[PDB]
Amino acid sequence: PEDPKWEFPRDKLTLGKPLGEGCFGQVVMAEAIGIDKDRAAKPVTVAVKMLKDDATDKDLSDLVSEMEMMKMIGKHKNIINLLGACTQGGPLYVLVEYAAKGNLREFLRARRPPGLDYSFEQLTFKDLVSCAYQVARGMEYLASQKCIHRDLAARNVLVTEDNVMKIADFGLARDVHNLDYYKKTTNGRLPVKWMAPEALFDRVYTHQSDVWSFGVLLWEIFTLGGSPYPGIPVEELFKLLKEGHRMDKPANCTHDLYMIMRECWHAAPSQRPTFKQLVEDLDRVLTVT
Ligand SMILES: COc1cc(CCc2cnc(Nc3ccc(N4CCC(N5CCN(C)CC5)CC4)c(OC)c3)nc2)cc(OC)c1
Repeated sequence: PEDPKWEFPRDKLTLGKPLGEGCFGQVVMAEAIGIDKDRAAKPVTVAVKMLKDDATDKDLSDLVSEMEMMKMIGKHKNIINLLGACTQGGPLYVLVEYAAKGNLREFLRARRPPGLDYSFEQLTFKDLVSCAYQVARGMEYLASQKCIHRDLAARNVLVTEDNVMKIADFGLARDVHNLDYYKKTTNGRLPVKWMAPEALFDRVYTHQSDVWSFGVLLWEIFTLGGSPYPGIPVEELFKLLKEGHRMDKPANCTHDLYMIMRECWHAAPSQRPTFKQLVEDLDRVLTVT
């Protein structure tokens, strides 16, 4: 179906180097001429999501679905924003802002201290708290647009040239304008190590399950992109979650942040803070630093 305000001229777009592939799409760099409606002459670097070479019928509806979620949500400094789409007379391309510094996971990994006898700017504690705050701000806006992410992890935050956090990947994102929750009812491919028990066991999704994931992102930030539950099979995760295991506090983490972290990991969804609260919380910490 047509949507002319979002539609983009195909001949103004030149596809470039791959950025990586996901579940139902692949991403490439591209040049889009006159994407900046204030400098209609000059080519802008954008990202383009399109179907993969082995794409199913469902992949196509999933990608259209993700494009609609973005149009819905609206613009925010801490969310990756929709720029346009070629939807008519050719393969679906979705045009999206390009984050120059990749995803946060690799970002953090790439700037760990090398070691005394090793090598090939530096991050500070305040930098890490800033990242957490920005993400919290974007999730706060996301939640107030009556939408659930369902895939919040360091790999799904992208970092611009200016070190701005941008939430990405509306692959599992769901509109909850109605009931204000989501029930999966079906089996699927799930980011299991980031997911709250109620979501994992009982398949119930809320802003509050997103909060749990955000807790895990916190852990990822302060370990500078550590993997939760490394090489642990799903059955063991289940066991450890049922048993009430929580992750240990990272070295680079203060007590204050570990409390905000554990707070996100209350068994009862209702006992967890909201994104709004989390912003306040991280604002305070950002201040004392
Ligand atoms: C709803 O949210 C979204 C989000 C997007 C992602 C839109 C988007 C996606 N990516 C980027 N930037 C970017 C920049 C760099 C890299 N890399 C650079 C280092 C590389 N490295 C070198 C050696 N080796 C080959 C592997 C490791 C590979 C990764 C990268 O990989 C992730 C990504 N900006 C925007 C699209 C979308 O379409 C609907 C919707």
